[PDB]
Amino acid sequence: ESNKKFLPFQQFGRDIADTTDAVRDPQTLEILDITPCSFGGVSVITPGTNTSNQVAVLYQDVNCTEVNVFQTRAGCLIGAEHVNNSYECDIPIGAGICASYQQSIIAYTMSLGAENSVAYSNNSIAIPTNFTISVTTEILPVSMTKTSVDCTMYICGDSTEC
Amino acid sequence: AENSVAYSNNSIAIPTNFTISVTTEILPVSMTKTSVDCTMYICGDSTECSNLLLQYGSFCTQLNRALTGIAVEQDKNTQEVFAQVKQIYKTPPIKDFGGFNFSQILPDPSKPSKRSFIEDLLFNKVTQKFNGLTVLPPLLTDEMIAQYTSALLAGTITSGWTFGAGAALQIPFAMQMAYRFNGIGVTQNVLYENQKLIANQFNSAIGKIQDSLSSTASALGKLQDVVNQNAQALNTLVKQLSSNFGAISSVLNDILSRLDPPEAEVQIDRLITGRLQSLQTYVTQQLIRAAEIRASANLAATKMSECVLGQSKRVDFCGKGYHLMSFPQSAPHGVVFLHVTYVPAQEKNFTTAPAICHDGKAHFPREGVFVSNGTHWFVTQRNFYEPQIITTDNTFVSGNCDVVIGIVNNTVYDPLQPELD
Amino acid sequence: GKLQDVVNQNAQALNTLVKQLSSNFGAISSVLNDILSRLDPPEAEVQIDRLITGRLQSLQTYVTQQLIRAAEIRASANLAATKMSECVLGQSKRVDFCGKGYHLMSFPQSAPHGVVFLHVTYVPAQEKNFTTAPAICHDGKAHFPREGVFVSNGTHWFVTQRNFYEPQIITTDNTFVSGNCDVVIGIVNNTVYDPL
Ligand SMILES: *[C@@H]1O[C@H](CO)[C@@H](O[C@@H]2O[C@H](CO)[C@@H](O)[C@H](O)[C@H]2NC(C)=O)[C@H](O)[C@H]1NC(C)=O
Ligand SMILES: *[C@@H]1O[C@H](CO)[C@@H](O[C@@H]2O[C@H](CO)[C@@H](O)[C@H](O)[C@H]2NC(C)=O)[C@H](O)[C@H]1NC(C)=O
Ligand SMILES: *[C@@H]1O[C@H](CO)[C@@H](O[C@@H]2O[C@H](CO)[C@@H](O)[C@H](O)[C@H]2NC(C)=O)[C@H](O)[C@H]1NC(C)=O
Ligand SMILES: *[C@@H]1O[C@H](CO)[C@@H](O)[C@H](O)[C@H]1NC(C)=O
Ligand SMILES: *[C@@H]1O[C@H](CO)[C@@H](O)[C@H](O)[C@H]1NC(C)=O
Ligand SMILES: *[C@@H]1O[C@H](CO)[C@@H](O)[C@H](O)[C@H]1NC(C)=O
Ligand SMILES: *[C@@H]1O[C@H](CO)[C@@H](O)[C@H](O)[C@H]1NC(C)=O
Ligand SMILES: *[C@@H]1O[C@H](CO)[C@@H](O)[C@H](O)[C@H]1NC(C)=O
Ligand SMILES: *[C@@H]1O[C@H](CO)[C@@H](O)[C@H](O)[C@H]1NC(C)=O
Repeated sequence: ESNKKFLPFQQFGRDIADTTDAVRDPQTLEILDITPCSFGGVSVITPGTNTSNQVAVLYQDVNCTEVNVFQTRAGCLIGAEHVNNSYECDIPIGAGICASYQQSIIAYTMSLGAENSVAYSNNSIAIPTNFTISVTTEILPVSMTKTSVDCTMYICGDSTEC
Repeated sequence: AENSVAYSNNSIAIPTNFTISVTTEILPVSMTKTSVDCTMYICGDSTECSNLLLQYGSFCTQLNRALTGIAVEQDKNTQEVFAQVKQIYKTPPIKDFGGFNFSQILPDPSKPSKRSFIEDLLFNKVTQKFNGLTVLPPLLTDEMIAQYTSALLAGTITSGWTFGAGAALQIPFAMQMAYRFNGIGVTQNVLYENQKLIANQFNSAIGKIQDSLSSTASALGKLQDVVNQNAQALNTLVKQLSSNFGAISSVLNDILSRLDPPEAEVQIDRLITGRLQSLQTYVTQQLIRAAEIRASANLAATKMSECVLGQSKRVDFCGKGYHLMSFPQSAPHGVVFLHVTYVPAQEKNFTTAPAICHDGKAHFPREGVFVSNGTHWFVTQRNFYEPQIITTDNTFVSGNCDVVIGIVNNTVYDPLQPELD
Repeated sequence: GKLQDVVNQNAQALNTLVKQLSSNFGAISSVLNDILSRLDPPEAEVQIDRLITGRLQSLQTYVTQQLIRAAEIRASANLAATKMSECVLGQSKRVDFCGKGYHLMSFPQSAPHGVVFLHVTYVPAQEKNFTTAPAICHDGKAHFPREGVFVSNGTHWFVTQRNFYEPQIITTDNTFVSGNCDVVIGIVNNTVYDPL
């Protein structure tokens, strides 16, 4: 049933790109609404075949009443149990939720790191007494492969009349 | 405005005061993550139209892989900028920083989504799945992005910037600014003898920030353009679903209902060819636009690791002036920096000389300028007027008084001689 | 992963290009040789042009991504050209530009279609709690440190550098006098040694 108020001289209704939202019943003269049954992508979360042959299917942005069940901001999970403790992210589900395999598949709001707060007073300082020299790597790409495709041969391919 | 510097040899201008300034800088970090399934535009839930689409190779597979590539990337743009601290520091519960306020930048003990008093304005001065359209949610919610910025703030205002080297080292904020005077060539004694004035000047600068943001028509225009281009490049894409492209009608369901298969395959193929070309064009433009923000999220990561996690000698990058420190503030789809700098003011001119001829030997300053008010010569640091009597302790002797041009004959006070007598 | 990924995309966008040669594009066959002879030229030219437009439009695509992906390499090939100059051929004070720590030096080493930097840094460790003071009032005059901190173990006051604990007795050659101990908030009384 359409709550939006209409006028009697004409029947169909639409907003953008020829998408008819409402329609007028011919016989009963009743105004209805049109919204399609929800679609959406499906994402499969796996911890790797070597570890185990288990998956946690996620349905992207569905109410989960029209498809361990769990409802997230990104969608709905099937196969992951919510856990109170927060771990570092392993598989990013989305909207601040991550999953991992460790009693099969868990789903937690990831923690941002080891929380700490050292003391601070207006007349105390901390000075290091020693040092550790460390070597860290860093990788940067510089070039690609220099392919060169001639346009004539690819399109035609040995055909004079082409 | 027209200027003409009163240039003349042996004449210099040295400032006698300073004015703390806080200037905001706004950078976009990421844009909206939209994923479009190529099959639902061209066909639109039609089995008899899908078969015609697979005749076009694997175009619909690239247009799904390309958009997914520039959607995972947006979760790396946010990671590079904010996620730069191993731990999550916290401010002490008793705030006594020697005069500096910081109550407009620190998290609010108030209504949830604990943003700063400034971040509330930034999240209010800027303010869908219908047909194949999607909007994936960002991995980092604004409730956790506001905690990276809090963690960075809760450590930069309390322990210097020893984060860029490893372990956090506590140090009172009253003696942080003394360090960063030495960076810009100003003796630390200027801070301590002017601490009360400096704290009030710094506090007033922050107070005018939210006034300069809320009252002004649009300071966040850099962040608004990104939204105004994504939402506009999508309307033009959606509105292209109502164009005939040379077919009998622009809606696919009304073609299959009044045409047999052998002659409907030619009317559909005009929509398929047109709509496919009407989707490759926008995907290409998103790839170019994503690279523009990618280069902007790499500059915002550099500013976080140089202006915020240290002091930068680079000119006119961490603010217009001599950089002191920066404070990062979150944004709907970006980040805002508050550069703190010194601008010299209230300058007075004097007469100089490159050397001082005493005892037949040239004298040069160690760190300072030989300056004379008209009768007596003094030595002052180049960024602040503080005259001192010329002494062998702040000058060094190297050369003879017959090579350099411009010497003035003057006596260099020796401190050992009168103590000896 | 950075170097290996670049190889895959080049070999993925090129394999996809090759597979585009076996698509009808709305024509009667995906093989051009079997359309030239099986059909008359008057009606072959309208079916061949379907393949020509399909293949040409499928060739303009991968050129664009190759053009776009090239800019992603030159952007990353200017960081290497900058890190090689500023960090290998010198010492950089830019924080976190060439490692996590205080930069000392780096060594460049080649890699297939890339470069690898071994950033040698200086990470402080084993900190120690201390009690400090901004200045010291001796004979009514303030004494700020020339370079270092006025640290105190609890009873005695020393001067040490800011990045390594190395305590030294406070003398007139370690501190410089300016003003009197009446404006500094937090000055601590102590005696300054005179080496003369
Ligand atoms: C400073 O740093 C090292 C830690 O890296 C301290 O421990 C020494 O480490 C080296 C190599 O492992 C050993 O050869 C020493 O025997 C260790 N010294 C110990 C355990 O006392 C080192 O003590 C620290 N201080 C000095 C002066 O080196
Ligand atoms: C600047 O140095 C000389 C020393 O006498 C003076 O020259 C004037 O400089 C100002 C700009 O600073 C110019 O606008 C004037 O045209 C200059 N000539 C004058 C006033 O006759 C001046 O006294 C010094 N400026 C100050 C504030 O002391
Ligand atoms: C700091 O802790 C103790 C307490 O002062 C120091 O022990 C004395 O330090 C002074 C000079 O540092 C010596 O002259 C004394 O002989 C020490 N003993 C007494 C009873 O005063 C200790 O040396 C200090 N630590 C450091 C590294 O200097
Ligand atoms: C249309 O036909 C049905 C069946 O009798 C009945 O509701 C009525 O005759 C008509 N409906 C109207 C006038 O609303
Ligand atoms: C799912 O449906 C229920 C009831 O209609 C509602 O409470 C909940 O907010 C919905 N979740 C969504 C729209 O994500
Ligand atoms: C998990 O957290 C909720 C509240 O945050 C609490 O009610 C519940 O008891 C907790 N369960 C476990 C196993 O910790
Ligand atoms: C320094 O003192 C504070 C006060 O509790 C403490 O938190 C900190 O651990 C101390 N540092 C060391 C190395 O013990
Ligand atoms: C800091 O700024 C706020 C805002 O006006 C003010 O209320 C407060 O008195 C100032 N000082 C402290 C210690 O909070
Ligand atoms: C530091 O704080 C204490 C009380 O919190 C105060 O008495 C003192 O004046 C401040 N300054 C110094 C150098 O102790």
